[PDB]
Amino acid sequence: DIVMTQSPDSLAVSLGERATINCKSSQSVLYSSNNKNYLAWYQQKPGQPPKLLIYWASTRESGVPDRFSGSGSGTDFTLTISSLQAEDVAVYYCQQYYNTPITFGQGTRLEI
Amino acid sequence: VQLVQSGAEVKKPGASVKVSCKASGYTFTSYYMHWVRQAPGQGLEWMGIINPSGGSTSYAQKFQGRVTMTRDTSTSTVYMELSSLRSEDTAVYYCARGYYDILTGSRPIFFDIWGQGTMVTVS
Amino acid sequence: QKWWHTGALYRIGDLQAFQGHGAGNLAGLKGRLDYLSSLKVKGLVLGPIHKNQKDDVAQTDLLQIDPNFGSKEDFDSLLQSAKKKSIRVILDLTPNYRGENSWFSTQVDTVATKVKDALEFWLQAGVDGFQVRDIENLKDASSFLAEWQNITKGFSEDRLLIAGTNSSDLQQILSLLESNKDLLLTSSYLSDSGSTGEHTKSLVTQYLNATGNRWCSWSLSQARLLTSFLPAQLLRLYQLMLFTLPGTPVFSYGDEIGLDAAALPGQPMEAPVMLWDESSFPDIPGAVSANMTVKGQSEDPGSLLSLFRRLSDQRSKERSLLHGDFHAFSAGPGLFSYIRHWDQNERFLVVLNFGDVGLSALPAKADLLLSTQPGREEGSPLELERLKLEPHEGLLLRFP
Repeated sequence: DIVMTQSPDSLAVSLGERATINCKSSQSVLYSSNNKNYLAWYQQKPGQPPKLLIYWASTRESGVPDRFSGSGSGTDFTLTISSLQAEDVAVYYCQQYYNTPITFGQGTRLEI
Repeated sequence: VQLVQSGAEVKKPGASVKVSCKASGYTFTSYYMHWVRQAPGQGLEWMGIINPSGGSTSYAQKFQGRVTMTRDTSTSTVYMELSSLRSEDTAVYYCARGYYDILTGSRPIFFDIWGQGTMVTVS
Repeated sequence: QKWWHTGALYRIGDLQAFQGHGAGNLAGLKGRLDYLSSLKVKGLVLGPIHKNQKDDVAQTDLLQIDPNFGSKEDFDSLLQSAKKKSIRVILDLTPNYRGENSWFSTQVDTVATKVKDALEFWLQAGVDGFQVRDIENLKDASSFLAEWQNITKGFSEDRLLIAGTNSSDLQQILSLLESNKDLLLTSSYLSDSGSTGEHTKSLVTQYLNATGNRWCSWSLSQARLLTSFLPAQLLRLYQLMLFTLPGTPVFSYGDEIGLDAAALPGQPMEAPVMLWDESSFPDIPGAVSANMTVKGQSEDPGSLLSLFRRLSDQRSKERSLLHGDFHAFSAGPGLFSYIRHWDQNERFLVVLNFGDVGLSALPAKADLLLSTQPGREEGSPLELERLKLEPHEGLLLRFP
């Protein structure tokens, strides 16, 4: 079963700066049939469920601000935030769905 | 369009818990329903999947033998039941709707609609 | 002889699952007839495809095709393409196939009239036969099957009626066949995998003596896949038996590749997606490997698809397997062994080991056609005294 490893475990970044979270998978999640990466990014605030930010490694869900962007392929993926804002303090998870069981990363915390 | 789960529950070791998940605002039998739990201060763990159109399930091996997912199409509700409860089962339990790709008619397993969550505490 | 005596039947209960999302129409099925020819099947069991507003008798029309499956002209085109390729079409007419009760809960006479009129309508349309499932839920099913068989067979001797039951009991099957004696019936009679070779032997012989060795069907279910009842270790063994028992073997789509609905998380057990290649199940790419697909198994002589094609070829061409003369002799605790013969043609010996231990077993020396397991000399004679079977191994041998 695919293991997801995020880096770092915690990240401190001032307001309006570039925030970078990395996610590595023990197995390539690139589907050679449709050339898509089966990876998703979620945002979770305290007391709330996770919220879907990015899927297909780089496609952004409607309603998510433009500053959030996802990149990477194969086994290495990156969630990047152009200019950090106040309402972005949350824990960020990557999730593979190339195969079953569905596995998440351990999570990255993002504070000012 | 939302998913509303049952209230928090407290249970003793060895008991069973049954969490409900009521759907509203969409065609219930068209979207797969998954379950994800989160221990306090810990990460997310996927438990399994039930398809409301037919009731077929698929559970993670970690929960095979203890988890049972059922559905009621009349009430548009999904149930998840966990038996032989231990301390590692204290967590918030979420039901999540599986995404449907309108273009390709496929259901990749990432979750667009989440439930409020249900806190289960075990002694 | 009758066309349904000359090979296996192939049930396609779901058109969209068999072909892919959106391509589930009659016109698209035309493009799969070449593949079904490679399986050497003699008939398709198609549908139901009629308009059926669920649990509503008045708004169910067995004479009109649901537009999601195509038009009547699409159906006519499908019939001619199948006829040009020597494949026959059986239409499933189970009325309330979108509800929980297949025969509704009210108006038994109106429902039966719908079926009876659909028989006459679709016979004029050029179909070769019909299937009706869930017979146990039909009041006076034995009488209705008699009326329907008379109509189907009075139109033409080359037309078939297939009845389906969930029952595994022998008296309940014998009473359904009483007034008919020509109805092809499918049931859960052999559904239990846990039965030993001795018990499977008893099931087959007891059924043939209670029915007077009349022509029957051989299958594990009326609609379900072989993997709904058998583990993988027994799939090849049972395919050898079903293709070598006296009667018509009936399969469901995917049986030829050992399709397992549990292997695809979320898929319905009744209508799982047919795995042609690695793009057939794009939902969970890791769930499907090449050895699970038609494309991958077609390149492997040891694959279940290659064995299915070999057994189907033998079933449709060897005269000893086309006619129902069969005798099974006692030969062990977990063994099922029998001979198949017809007049003076090539005879066939089938030896099946259902157990997990090697078990020991007419001419002295016979030529081995194939085995369900690799590591033997196919085309080199073996002998029937030191015959030794590995666990779950099945043997098919030839001798003149």
